[PDB]
Amino acid sequence: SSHRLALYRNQAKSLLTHGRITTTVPKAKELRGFVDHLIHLAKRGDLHARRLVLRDLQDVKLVRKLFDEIAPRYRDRQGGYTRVLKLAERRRGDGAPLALVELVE
Repeated sequence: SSHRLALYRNQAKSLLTHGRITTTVPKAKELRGFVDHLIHLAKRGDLHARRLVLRDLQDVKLVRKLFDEIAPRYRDRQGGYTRVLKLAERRRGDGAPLALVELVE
């Protein structure tokens, strides 16, 4: 719950900064949904959207980036802003299969 959102926020930060992230397949799916959700509000780009995005992402510089940088770039697409690609690689320990998450473009 609060543990998940903390993760999402951490993952989304790195994703918007470097452009890609790698995690487990499940965590990758959950993340893609969270980010698509944030970009949607950024595209709606209003007083209330900016409020909800910040409450979700506890980082101003990023919320700022989303609205005036990432959002404009996806004004043509209407969803599926994030791409998830399953790897042939599995993490060490449990062997859970990995997946690479990145912004479509």
